[PDB]
Amino acid sequence: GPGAYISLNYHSPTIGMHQNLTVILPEDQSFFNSDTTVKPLKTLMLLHGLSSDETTYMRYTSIERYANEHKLAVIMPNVDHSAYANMAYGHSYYDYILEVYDYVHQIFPLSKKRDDNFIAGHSMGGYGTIKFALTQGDKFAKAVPLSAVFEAQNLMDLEWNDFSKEAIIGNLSSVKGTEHDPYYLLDKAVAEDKQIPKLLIMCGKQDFLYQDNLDFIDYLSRINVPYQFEDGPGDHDYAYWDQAIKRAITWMVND
Amino acid sequence: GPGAYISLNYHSPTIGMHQNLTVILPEDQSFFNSDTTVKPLKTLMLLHGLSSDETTYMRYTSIERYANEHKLAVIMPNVDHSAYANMAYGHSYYDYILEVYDYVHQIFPLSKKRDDNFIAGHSMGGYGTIKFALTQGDKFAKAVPLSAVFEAQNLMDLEWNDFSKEAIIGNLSSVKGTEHDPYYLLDKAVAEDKQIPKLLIMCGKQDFLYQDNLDFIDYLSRINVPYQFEDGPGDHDYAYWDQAIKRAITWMVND
Ligand SMILES: *[C@H](O)CCCCCC
Ligand SMILES: *[C@H](O)CCCCCC
Repeated sequence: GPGAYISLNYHSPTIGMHQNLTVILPEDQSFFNSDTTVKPLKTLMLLHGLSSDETTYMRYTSIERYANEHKLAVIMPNVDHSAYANMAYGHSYYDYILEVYDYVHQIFPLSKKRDDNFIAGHSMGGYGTIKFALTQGDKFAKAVPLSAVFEAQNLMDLEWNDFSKEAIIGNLSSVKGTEHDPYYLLDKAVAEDKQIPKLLIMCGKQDFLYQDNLDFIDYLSRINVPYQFEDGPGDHDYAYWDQAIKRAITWMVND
Repeated sequence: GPGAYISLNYHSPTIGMHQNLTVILPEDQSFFNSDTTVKPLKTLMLLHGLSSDETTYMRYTSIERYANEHKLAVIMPNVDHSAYANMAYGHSYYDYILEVYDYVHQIFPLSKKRDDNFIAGHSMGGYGTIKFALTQGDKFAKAVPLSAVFEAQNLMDLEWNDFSKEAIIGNLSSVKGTEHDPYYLLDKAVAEDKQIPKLLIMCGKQDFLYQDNLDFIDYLSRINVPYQFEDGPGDHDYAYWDQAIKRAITWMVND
């Protein structure tokens, strides 16, 4: 039924500034009883897309209703225009996510088991999710990119309002074959026999990264990595991602 | 040293509604290392006065600055116009404070030791502080009423904007000898051999309640209860309580 909506602001030693962070914490009966041990909750790291921040998932979906139904803690950080990268000219936003994961597991009643921790996100956050799935596999059991960018050149060459490509990648004019390419990180993951989280890849059929998503899931089957692809009517809007994260949260908590 | 500013909104099972709550959580090095076990922080329960709520101590003082220098967590809840009582016609806001206490000790890295937990507050919060000090002495080692109300008839018969006495005490025609009388709770604490927390009572000398404060500390001395009383130039405003809460926070965490 109920839960806590928590808004944090702390000085980050990683990115060197105060930063906002919002956390959904569903209510457990352990939390109100002083004589019982706390039961740790499953936790979702939820990554916003470009132009969004730590507030927009709460504002534009009804995710806390979905999270309280399945008693899932949700962590929503803010990474600005970074594409979740340790930026060449800017903040160390790849490392910031591992700091956010470490902090809220130390301070909130969250379970540190691999089988209890998930990660998801949309657009840039979906591209962020597939980066951490392929590079931080022992931290997360399942990963759900929604309408992700899988060929990062489409995100880097995107002409978005005040978006700075050179701030992330520096003087490089291609991201193919580097730590920004999910195809390279996928190749390195199968090469080193690294744990890949359980993949649920969601994208609306009328999205523009739909064909971007079709290329990625086909590449996954050619290298024998299991996934689950759910399509259907949808565009690149919070109307899709509201319904998508509702089915996504139900998918991750039941196994 | 830096810290986290945390604002919670959860459905409270005690008062039967969603309620806002603010938390200062100073940063320890423990919080960012997952190979470290978390060292729990000292905790202060900070109670606002009449017409205020959970936001006003941050807005009108610099308490998070003072709390972070002394690594002290600060818990600031909202109790409306209740005078921290289980109201006859209203919410059970006495029990709510025990619920807030139980909730943040379970979900935040706070020390559950008696010598690490203090309680404080101004005006009506000073009335709440001395009510919980004399009836929950096992939960607090130090209690700091600032500019407080000790003669409960002065608060019940107060003509403040929209304040309702009968919502608190109902048809009662005097507070003496009841659970609303802090002098009565002091007698019952002495008689039942209940541990009285260490008291620091502060009131400015131009306050209306200065003579009210002298009557309680005079009575306190007459039944052989130790206290420390600090006075000086001060009035009934957040300018005095900003400077006083800095003095109180330094007093409570040392020795
Ligand atoms: C990503 O957050 C949304 C912008 C669309 C990117 C298409 C490459
Ligand atoms: C206390 O919260 C502020 C009002 C002054 C009360 C004096 C009886």
